Amino acid sequence: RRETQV
Amino acid sequence: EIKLIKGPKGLGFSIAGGVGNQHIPGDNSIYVTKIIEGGAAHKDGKLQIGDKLLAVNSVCLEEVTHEEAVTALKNTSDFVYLK
Repeated sequence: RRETQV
Repeated sequence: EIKLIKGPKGLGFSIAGGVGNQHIPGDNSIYVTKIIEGGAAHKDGKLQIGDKLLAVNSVCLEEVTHEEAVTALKNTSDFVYLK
């Protein structure tokens, strides 16, 4: 499960 | 098309989604899950949580891996064109 800060 | 001047650490928003990590079942799109307070995105308005990202400096993001979308968003100068 991947959620990323951009 | 939302134009943004990237700031110190970034565009100022977070993403989920992408092939191999479907945010919504059967969908590989990249969705904006968070808008950091005071980041460039916030201050500039135009983008909000839930928006589906289409492109970055027209590198289409419709169906790419999560990491490809990350890189696509890290490797774009101080000037950036969104979706």
